[PDB]
Amino acid sequence: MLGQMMTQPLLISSLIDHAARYHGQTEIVSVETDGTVTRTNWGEIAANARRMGSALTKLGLQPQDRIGTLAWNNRRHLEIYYAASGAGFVCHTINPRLFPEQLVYIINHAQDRVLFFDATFLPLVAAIRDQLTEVKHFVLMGPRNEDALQQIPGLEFYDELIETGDTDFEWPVFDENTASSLCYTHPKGVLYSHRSTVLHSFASNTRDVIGYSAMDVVMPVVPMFHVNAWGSPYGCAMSGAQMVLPGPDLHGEALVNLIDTYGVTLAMGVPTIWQGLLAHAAKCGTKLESLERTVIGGAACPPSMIATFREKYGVDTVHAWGMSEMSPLGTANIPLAKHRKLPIEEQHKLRENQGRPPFGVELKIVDDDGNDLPHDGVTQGDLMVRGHWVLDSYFQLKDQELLQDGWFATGDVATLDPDGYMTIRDRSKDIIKSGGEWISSVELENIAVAHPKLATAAVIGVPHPKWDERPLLVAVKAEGEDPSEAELLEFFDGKIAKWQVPDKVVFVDALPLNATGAVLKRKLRDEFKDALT
Amino acid sequence: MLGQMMTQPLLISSLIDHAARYHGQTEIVSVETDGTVTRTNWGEIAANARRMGSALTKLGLQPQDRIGTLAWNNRRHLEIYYAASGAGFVCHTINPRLFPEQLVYIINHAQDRVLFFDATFLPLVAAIRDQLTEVKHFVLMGPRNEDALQQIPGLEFYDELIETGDTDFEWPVFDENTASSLCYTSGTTGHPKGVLYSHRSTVLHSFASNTRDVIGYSAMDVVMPVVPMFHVNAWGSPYGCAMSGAQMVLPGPDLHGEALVNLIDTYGVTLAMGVPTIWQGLLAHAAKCGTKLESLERTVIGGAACPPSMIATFREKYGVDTVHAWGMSEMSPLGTANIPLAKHRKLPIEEQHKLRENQGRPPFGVELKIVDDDGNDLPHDGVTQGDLMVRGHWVLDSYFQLKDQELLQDGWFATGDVATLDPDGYMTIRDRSKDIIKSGGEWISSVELENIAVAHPKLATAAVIGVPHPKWDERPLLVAVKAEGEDPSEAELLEFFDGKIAKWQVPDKVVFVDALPLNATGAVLKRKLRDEFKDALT
Ligand SMILES: Nc1ncnc2c1ncn2[C@@H]1O[C@H](COP(=O)(O)O)[C@@H](O)[C@H]1O
Repeated sequence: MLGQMMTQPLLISSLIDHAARYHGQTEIVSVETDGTVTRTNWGEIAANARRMGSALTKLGLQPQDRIGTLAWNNRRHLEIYYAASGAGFVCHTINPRLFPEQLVYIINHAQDRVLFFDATFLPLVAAIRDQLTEVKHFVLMGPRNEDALQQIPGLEFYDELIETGDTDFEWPVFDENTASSLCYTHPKGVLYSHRSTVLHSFASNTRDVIGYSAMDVVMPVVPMFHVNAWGSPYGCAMSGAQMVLPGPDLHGEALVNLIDTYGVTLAMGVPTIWQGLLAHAAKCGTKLESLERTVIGGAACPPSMIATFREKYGVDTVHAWGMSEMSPLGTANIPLAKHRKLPIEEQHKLRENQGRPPFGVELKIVDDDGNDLPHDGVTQGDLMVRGHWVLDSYFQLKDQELLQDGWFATGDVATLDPDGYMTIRDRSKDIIKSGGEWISSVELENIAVAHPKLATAAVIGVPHPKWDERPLLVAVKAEGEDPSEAELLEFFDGKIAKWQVPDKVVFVDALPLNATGAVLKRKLRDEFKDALT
Repeated sequence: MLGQMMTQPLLISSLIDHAARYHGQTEIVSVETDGTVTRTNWGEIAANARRMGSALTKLGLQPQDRIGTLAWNNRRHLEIYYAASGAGFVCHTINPRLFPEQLVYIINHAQDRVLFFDATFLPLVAAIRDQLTEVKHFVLMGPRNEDALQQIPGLEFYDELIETGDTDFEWPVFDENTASSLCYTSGTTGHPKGVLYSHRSTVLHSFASNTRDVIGYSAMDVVMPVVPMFHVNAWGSPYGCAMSGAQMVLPGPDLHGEALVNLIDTYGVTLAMGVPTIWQGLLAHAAKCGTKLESLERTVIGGAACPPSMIATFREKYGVDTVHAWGMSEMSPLGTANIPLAKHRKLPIEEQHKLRENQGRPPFGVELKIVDDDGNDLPHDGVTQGDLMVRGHWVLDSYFQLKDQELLQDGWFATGDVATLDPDGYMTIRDRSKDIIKSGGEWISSVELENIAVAHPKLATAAVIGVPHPKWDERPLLVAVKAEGEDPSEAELLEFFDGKIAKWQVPDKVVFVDALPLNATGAVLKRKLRDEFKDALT
């Protein structure tokens, strides 16, 4: 027996419709590539999103055709977010800082039919254009420009295209599991749905995760070009938050000036960009008066950075962790009631880890055989996740058997405590599990390659009858040199604990490579099965 | 082309499973009928709920059979919420303040197969038991009691039945649109009707309730729902608090003001929720004893219009923020919540306060509009009033055992409330259309008049109703309860209206009573007051 409630699909277009209906005049600020500042609002963004969705539809594209972007955080990237998905196409955010052959691989693999790009990337797109055989439309996110058209015949222009859209366009309806958007980690594509997008927004919009309010002025410096700017374009629409979109000017002085000029209350960024922001802030003496809180994810937030925001500015720092495969958010560091009964300096220390998971995601750690390990906060194992916005399989790789008993392995080794707080410790593929302590193979490689007589080297875990696993140095002699095993091993002395030094050295002509370039440490392990027995 | 994400149903059992995994030791305080207090936590509630779901499945119940309850807010009621819905049955909370004859109708219409009930209602259940012929199991929410077994032969006992449950029971997996729970709502006209929620609608409502500008239950909070778990599932809080791992104080049978003040001060409540009448006795007792209610941060006040003077007392005297909220049994309940917008910060302080007085604005997932008598759209200009319509992910489509009818108008549900809507989406209740007063050819808000009167320091509370008059059809009558030490005159009460409302709308007469009649959910029984005073002006 079914309930008797109204049932509507969870569609991304409903998010932008709500913001225009109940927060239409709420301000959005957009830093453009030409140095102007657009002052728009949820209502104009919605009408342009509808118009561009009609315009895209009139090009004859098929449902769920991919629409690529190479774009900063600005109003036109935000209109594309909702135009593409709302009209039934797939919004494919591309990282414009990748190498040219990486972009050619990604754009051709996703089969983008349209490529929107900001003017910063004109020369990059013009350079790779010849290799983009499946793109039917290149669209500069600005007005007609005679120089640009010279660089890319026959470029089209956003500000003309959008005028082809009907003013009365209606969003189509479809299954909420319809593919909505795409993001690549050879890089692998994660294909989101409307359902997963909206549930992730819901979760991220709860008070104890991030939680956007109508009273906030939110500045996402995390890029809309990768993992959905942590869901902020969607969460801010559900709540009618004001937004400051920083465009291409991300150096400390510009970001500080945004915060003080528009009164940013909530800022979202990664550690390296914040280091620049805090540097300019210390110099000019600003109090960052409106700032209340900051979300820092994508790389481990440094404890001293948290302390600076707290002690200098009275700003709470939310360390958050995630990945393209989790839409991205998996965990966020927000305290529990009992923590207030601890000494204050221990309360501070509790904020350093990657955080606790919200409803809709589940975490666990497993041993090398895949069996559960205790969540005691000290035992380490391979981190596994599942939930409403965790992927099931990678794009165009459905036949590939990714999940392990319904769980996605993240690649990290981690600890989990009884409350679910997660600490990233290492990467599963990098660990050599020797008896008394685990060894990082990349740390030993970095020592080995610095030797004047080695072209390159690899370090692999190999079996040992007494220690389980021990490191073996697979070295390639540098041109014209004959170093001995003895001296190469002696080069580690004083650079690492002596019990971590590889047990033996083997020489080879070259290392087994991937078309990707990197080493296939798998055949190394097979070929040197009995090196230490 | 579909996405390639994990696709799981949204389940009520996922809420308790998340609380148990990641908030297992977070404490829940439970005031019991036996006169003691239980200190428990989400982990225990969850393990008990698992065992009870197993025990109920072992009885042979079929999927979506109705499980009935007649119970206070306490740990066993919370365990039942998750035990029944998690196991795939319909959790049917029943209001024990209804007449015995109404309970017979409701329980037989819903065909409950199990009736859980608290000890307070043992005589009630025993008096009507022979008319509950489809209930197969009567379960005292307690341990074996011989006296009770005498009153109800074949009575069973919650603390024995739970021991029949398997320790390793796994919740069934099923479509998220499966029916989950059932609440009956009456008034006018005729027999009460059933609202049949789903797991999907419940989880979606929970997400929305947990955003910052609605309620937003936090792991730091100590939540006390005075609203009953049989009144639209205590406004969702048992689901929203599980999602967030909030601490809870569950008040049991004692809901008078002195009991509530003591709960807040003893267990450090930070967020409390109930209808206006519940807060009158709380504020009254608190003023007498001198407490500062130090731990209290916020309240959620809804179910009837919150008096503007109640908001200002919480703000001025305790530094407590009142969130005025509106909703319905048919809306799971939440419709609107009053939290500011960014542009309100720059207004003068007194106009900021005034904007907190209306019923609030809607979160994502629900939509509001007003229509005229012919059913066509009216402007959302904040002045034009009309019939309020709603729709969304947690709005009813049709009533239980009544899916035949064309209830909706153009896909919208008619609330029965008369309201204005402003361009920012703030809703203001004018009246229930069954209560609105028509005098001399123009409508009068009884809600507006009575909450003007409530503000006078010499009245503890008041209500306004329409009564016949030979010239004007209806005229407003003020029914007033004098404050504890006070003796206001009739004339000084009607003068308090001067310049707050048009002169022709001021009540013509004041009658005093020692208490207002209240219905089974703490709101004023204005129909009884209209019958009792039908002649006050003739
Ligand atoms: N904040 C409020 N102000 C005025 N009336 C309210 C408010 N909240 C709920 N109501 C009334 O309560 C009705 C729902 O009643 P019930 O289903 O019994 O809880 C609504 O349709 C309104 O008439």
